[PDB]
Amino acid sequence: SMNPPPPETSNPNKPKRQTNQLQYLLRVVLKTLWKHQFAWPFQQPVDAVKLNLPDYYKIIKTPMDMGTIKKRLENNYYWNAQECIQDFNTMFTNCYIYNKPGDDIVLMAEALEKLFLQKINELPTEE
Ligand SMILES: CCOC(=O)CNC(=O)CN(Cc1ccc2nc(-c3cc(C)c(=O)n(C)c3)n(CC3CCOCC3)c2c1)C(=O)c1ccc(N=[N+]=N)cc1
Repeated sequence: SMNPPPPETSNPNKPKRQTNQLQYLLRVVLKTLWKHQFAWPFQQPVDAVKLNLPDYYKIIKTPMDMGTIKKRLENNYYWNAQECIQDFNTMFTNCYIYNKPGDDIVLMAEALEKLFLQKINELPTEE
């Protein structure tokens, strides 16, 4: 069950630019989900080797996790909020299409996604 290289988390030739939305995504959205009791399965890429999941990276074409998202926000990898929101959505979608609906991991994803969507509802104006 081989692990792919983790997604890129630094862009060596992108200018450093804050926005109200990117500040919000790091300091409100990521920080709130990261400290949640159910965060830990999402804080790093799925280690298919350690968890013995030979089919995980066969089924999941676009791997994503909050560890990667946190590093991307800290490294100012995202040009805008929408790329970051897409990464959260991909992470949740991966969980829902791979794991059985009645799994603990899916209830954990649903709790984090509820919190995510509530915070995105109050996303600052594009400015
Ligand atoms: C000899 C080989 O033995 C092993 O496999 C050892 N590997 C270990 O350490 C495994 N763990 C910890 C661990 C860390 C991160 C994970 N991330 C996931 C996970 C999977 C899948 C498909 C997925 O889609 N996403 C997004 C994440 N899982 C699976 C679980 C499946 C159940 O629900 C919660 C996620 C993780 C597992 C544990 O065993 C462990 C879990 C909870 C504990 N709490 N207590 N008390 C204590 C330990």
